[PDB]
Amino acid sequence: VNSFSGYLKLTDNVYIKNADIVEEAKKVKPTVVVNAANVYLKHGGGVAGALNKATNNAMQVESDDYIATNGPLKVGGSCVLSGHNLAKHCLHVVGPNVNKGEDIQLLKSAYENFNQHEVLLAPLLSAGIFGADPIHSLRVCVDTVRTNVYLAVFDKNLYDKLVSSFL
Ligand SMILES: O=C(NC[C@@]1(O)CCN(C(=O)c2cnc3[nH]ccc3c2)C1)c1cccc(C2CC2)n1
Repeated sequence: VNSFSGYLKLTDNVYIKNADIVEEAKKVKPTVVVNAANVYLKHGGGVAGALNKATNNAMQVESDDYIATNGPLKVGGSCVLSGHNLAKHCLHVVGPNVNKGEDIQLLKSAYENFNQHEVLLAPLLSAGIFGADPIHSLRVCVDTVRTNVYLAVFDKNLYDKLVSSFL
């Protein structure tokens, strides 16, 4: 039993809710919140910009030190950093950005990072400003993640479409 509330159950291990991931994280304080990161950990907009803003830019400060030490992530890769005031940990995961020409096949590799964590609060990878089809992202999620994932979808219209079209 966990503290996530109001989710629709899609499969044995995948759950979905129309919610602002920032507000959901502040309420649940999950062990792991997933950020829709880029390889530079520049949290400018989308989910990343919102999460970072909620940390009063502490996420960005920590991220800049991480990059200075380690260099950029790989597309499809991830790193674990602090969750600040939102979660114990933040798993920064880089899905391919279609608006940069990146291989959508890397979306499965990106979701594989979730399997290293027993329970996660997450957005749909590569959705939103990353330019991929969110219906496809949900499909890859369900077919790749085996751990317990609670998906927050900000847009109510998109949420209803994801549920109604789910196979
Ligand atoms: O946001 C979208 N896409 C990006 C993602 O892939 C990564 C973050 N995603 C979220 O839904 C999300 C969740 N909580 C959040 N709190 C603050 C921000 C924020 C975002 C999915 C999105 C929104 C509306 C329509 C479309 C359609 C055209 C493709 N996309």
